[PDB]
Amino acid sequence: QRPRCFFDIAINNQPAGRVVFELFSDVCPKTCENFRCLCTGEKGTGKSTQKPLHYKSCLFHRVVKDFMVQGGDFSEGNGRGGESIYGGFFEDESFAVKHNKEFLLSMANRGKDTNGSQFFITTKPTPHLDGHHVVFGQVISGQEVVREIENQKTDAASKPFAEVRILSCGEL
Ligand SMILES: [Mg+2]
Ligand SMILES: [Mg+2]
Repeated sequence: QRPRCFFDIAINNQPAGRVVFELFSDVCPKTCENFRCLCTGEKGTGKSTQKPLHYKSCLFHRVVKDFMVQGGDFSEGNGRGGESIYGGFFEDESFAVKHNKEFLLSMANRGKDTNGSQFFITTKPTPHLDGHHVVFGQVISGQEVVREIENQKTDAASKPFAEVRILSCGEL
C-alpha cells in the first residue's frame, strides 16, 4: 500500500482544514520516503541546515494562481533553503508521472538533481514541468484547502501576505 500523509493548515492562525496526500512509493520510493519523513519529523536534524527535518510550522511561501502552491523551506521560509533527509539534495528519481492535472504533488528544485524538502501542489495541468520536476503523489482530500491557498493575495515574490502555515502534519 502507498502511504498517506497529511497537513493541517492555518491561514493567519485560523484553521483552514486538512490536506491528505497519497504518495506513489511504487514509482518514486526515495522521493516518497523523504516527504513522508519530513511529515513525521522522524529523521531528526538536517545535516547542512542544522534544523529539524520536519514540515511542522512550515509555510507555503510561494503561490501562483493557475499554476501551483509551494512550501517546505524549513530553514529559510522563502525558497532559498531546505534539505532532504539524506543530507543536502538527492537525484531526480523518475519522470514517469506527468504534470497533467491539478492537485499533483511534485518536487520543487533549483535545477537537475537538487531535490531537498521543498514541494509544490499543482493547481492546473503544468506539462512543461515534465522532465524538470519529479511528481511523486497526489491530493486525496482537502482540495478546497489547496484552492484557498492558491487564491491568497501575494507580495512581489509571490509570497502570501497571510501566513499559510502547516500547523501539524504526519502519516496516516
Ligand atoms: Mg539521474
Ligand atoms: Mg527548473
